[PDB]
Amino acid sequence: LKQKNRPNRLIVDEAINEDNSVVSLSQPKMDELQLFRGDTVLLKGKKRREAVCIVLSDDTCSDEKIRMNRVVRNNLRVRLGDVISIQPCPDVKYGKRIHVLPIDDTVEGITGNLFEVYLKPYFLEAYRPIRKGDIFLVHGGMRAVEFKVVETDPSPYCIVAPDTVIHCEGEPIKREDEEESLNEVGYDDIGGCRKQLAQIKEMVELPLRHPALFKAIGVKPPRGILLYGPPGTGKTLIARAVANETGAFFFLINGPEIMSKLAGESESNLRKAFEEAEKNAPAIIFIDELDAIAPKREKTHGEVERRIVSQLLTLMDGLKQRAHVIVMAATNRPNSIDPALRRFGRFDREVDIGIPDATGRLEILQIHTKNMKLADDVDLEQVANETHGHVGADLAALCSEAALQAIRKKMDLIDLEDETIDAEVMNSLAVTMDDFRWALSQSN
Amino acid sequence: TAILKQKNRPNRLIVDEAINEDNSVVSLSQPKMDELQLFRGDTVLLKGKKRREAVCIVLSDDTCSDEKIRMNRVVRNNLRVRLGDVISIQPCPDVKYGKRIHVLPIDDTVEGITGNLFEVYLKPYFLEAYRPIRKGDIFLVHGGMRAVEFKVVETDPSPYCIVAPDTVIHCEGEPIKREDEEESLNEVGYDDIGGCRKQLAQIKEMVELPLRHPALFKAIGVKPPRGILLYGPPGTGKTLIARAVANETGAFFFLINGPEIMSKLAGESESNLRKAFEEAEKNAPAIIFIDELDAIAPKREKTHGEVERRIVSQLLTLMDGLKQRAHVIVMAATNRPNSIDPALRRFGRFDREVDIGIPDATGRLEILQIHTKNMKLADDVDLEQVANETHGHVGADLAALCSEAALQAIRKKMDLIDLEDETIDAEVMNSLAVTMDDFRWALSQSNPSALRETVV
Ligand SMILES: Nc1ncnc2c1ncn2[C@@H]1O[C@H](COP(=O)(O)OP(=O)(O)OP(O)(O)=S)[C@@H](O)[C@H]1O
Ligand SMILES: Nc1ncnc2c1ncn2[C@@H]1O[C@H](COP(=O)(O)OP(=O)(O)OP(O)(O)=S)[C@@H](O)[C@H]1O
Ligand SMILES: [Mg+2]
Ligand SMILES: [Mg+2]
Repeated sequence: LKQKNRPNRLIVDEAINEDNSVVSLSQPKMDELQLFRGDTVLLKGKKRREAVCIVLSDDTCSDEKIRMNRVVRNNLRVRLGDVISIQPCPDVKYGKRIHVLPIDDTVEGITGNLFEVYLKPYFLEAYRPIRKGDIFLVHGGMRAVEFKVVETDPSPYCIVAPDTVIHCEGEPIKREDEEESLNEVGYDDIGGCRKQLAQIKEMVELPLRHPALFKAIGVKPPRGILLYGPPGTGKTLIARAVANETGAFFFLINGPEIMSKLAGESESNLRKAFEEAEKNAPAIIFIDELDAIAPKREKTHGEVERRIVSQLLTLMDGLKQRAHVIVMAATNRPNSIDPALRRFGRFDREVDIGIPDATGRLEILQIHTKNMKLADDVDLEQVANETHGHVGADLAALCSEAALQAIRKKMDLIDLEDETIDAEVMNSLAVTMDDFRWALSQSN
Repeated sequence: TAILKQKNRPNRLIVDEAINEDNSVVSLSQPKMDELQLFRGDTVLLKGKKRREAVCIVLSDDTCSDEKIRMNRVVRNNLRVRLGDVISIQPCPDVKYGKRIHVLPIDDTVEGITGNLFEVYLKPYFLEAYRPIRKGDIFLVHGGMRAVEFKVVETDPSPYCIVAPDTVIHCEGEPIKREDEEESLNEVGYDDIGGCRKQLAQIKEMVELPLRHPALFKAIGVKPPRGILLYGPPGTGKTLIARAVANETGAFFFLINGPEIMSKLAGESESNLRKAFEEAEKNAPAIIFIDELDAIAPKREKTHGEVERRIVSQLLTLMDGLKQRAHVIVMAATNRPNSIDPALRRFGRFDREVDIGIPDATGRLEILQIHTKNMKLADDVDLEQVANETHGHVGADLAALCSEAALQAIRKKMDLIDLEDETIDAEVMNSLAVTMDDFRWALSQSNPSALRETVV
């Protein structure tokens, strides 16, 4: 399952100084996709991100490419070189009302009126298409303020007409809250697991997306997929990626969380989870750390704990064949799970999330340093070759330790008591190959 | 002995085709109608598989053989029978004019523009026709340039009536899901169990026969055993048999799931058990099936909980509480028979056993035919050769093998399928078939290959 060439799949190309509402295509491409000048289009990027734009022709734009500015790439969670999908969006209505909020670090200090100084001049007679979850930057006077679209009516996208009511009242959105959102886990955040991600897409995503395919040939797909492997191999990471990437409804069940609940409450929450997924099908239930709620019925010295395992088995069996629900699970102790849960029609398929090789280790090292300030002498392939037996969690800690050693090297220019860290200390900070070699030497 | 085989009776006929025939009409030969005292236009009751019924009008037919009954696809579909199957026919004189009927469309036949369902479809279909209909009937109607499938949801009188001019036809409500009816159509019957001919006979003689004909046992002066335990290794079709019995039996059927009872609160587990036996008693003749008995009734030694011992005591009291006039038979299943409390296996409790074991080559072929009947097979697929290469496999292993062959066939087309597409390419869909190569691949992928060693 690799990405297929389709006429509406295009490579993200730059458009410096371009308006936030505009994407550019070549004329022959627009002709092919039956797209006309001014048409409203729907763009799809990574981690289920969407953007609504106006399409314009461009003779400097290659057929296979789409030009878009930084703000739009940021909304689609894509980089230059990435592939997006484009489709016509004819059903977009004039907005009745929209609610936007400023990002807190762009509104620090003197303000004036956000609507009058920023939003009114930005939207004025422009008829901008916008989507809930859009981030956009506006210049007003001598200042820049970043806004988030929090709600639209109609939802989740509309055109901001002259009659659209623009709301900007409320407590500003925290930069840190949106940073966590921007850097939510995607499939690109999982390294050294290419074959496993393919197994998961074919056993989980494919039957939920295309149940016609399986009915056609006359096969019922397996409904229980167990990910197994040693600690820190990225089982929970994969759960998070699936959560953020899937077209289906996703309900996470945390083993320890259910087991922390009162007697009766543990079983109740389990029932509530399966009910919610059924109602919202197609759906994925992920039961993380399955061994916590479902150990061998021998290794249980409590009535409630045996009761909980019975509850899960009944819920698995209770998933009638028309429910369009797939249950995923993860464990670092697969031999410790009750054998009854691994029977036909339950968790009958398995995915080994194991120890990565040298190439996989390099993938993980690239992922965890992508937002890290690296010096030019840093050779990550050489780091990859020196970390045999390491899993993804060991490699994350190694990168962290190199970084902390880099900070430790400047504690003779840093005073803890200071209100502010010295600017040159801040701007010069980089992790060296020496910091990595030190981290490699410090060890498990 | 598998001696309970289907007997030749005058009203038992072989299902034969009637292309272009009306949904309300069945055809018999004249001598057959004479024999059964059936006249032209008489209303008849047809009985098929899985307790399915159909009410039709009978007409004579000189092209129809004496031993056969002609019926169209819609009627066969309602009786859950194929060409070649046997059905029973009987006069149905007590059928009254309906006061009201409620029908609902199937959702994939009503996608898009509609008009008026009653006016365009149902009124012209029923108009002056005096059609007999039964609750649970599925029928197709042509109206304008379109076809819409309907389900009879309720009749008054229930469960069948004649749709007269004065019968009120209701078609309001949310359309019935095709998937939901597909689940119903393919509910488990005895034909869905392969490699268990002798065991199905044991079950019919120990369960069905005493519930159906308690006079037979009273006459000879014998009390039939009331506790039947099915045992055998994982995936041999014990739960499958429970489902088949549930759908085939003339008795009331109450399922008790072991794990389900054990998932309940203290006190609630025992309460549900009492409720199950009470419900079956009230609705006798009845079958109680306790699936996975070992879950609720392990050896009173292997219990480190007061409630779990309490639950076993509860079951024993309920078994003993079944007085000899209750006309209730308790079936159970387990893959751990040695792990059940010995007290439950005493006289007058679970004192009879049925070994649901490992099938032989011929049994395996039966299972392979059942699980591929709704599967698109290429012509090179030799299921007998598959049967001969799956020694040590049980029914569950054969189901997984068939699934894996099909999934491999889909996997072979992932270079023509994009995950992100809204629709799968039509020619990819229409050409999809499972090959003998897909099966050979599946046979090589294995706890098949690792399983042929085991049972020699
Ligand atoms: N394949 C991977 N690619 C990139 N980072 C990884 C990978 N595996 C682990 N990591 C990093 O290590 C962290 C911890 O990994 P988790 O996914 O929580 O481990 P896990 O496999 O769920 O371990 P258990 O069994 O819960 S102790 C992740 O948040 C990642 O930052
Ligand atoms: N004798 C059989 N004939 C046809 N299909 C079978 C047979 N046995 C098993 N199967 C298939 O395998 C599936 C699982 O069988 P079950 O009846 O659930 O197994 P079981 O004997 O109840 O296993 P345990 O003991 O609960 S683990 C069924 O739904 C069928 O699809
Ligand atoms: Mg984890
Ligand atoms: Mg079973």
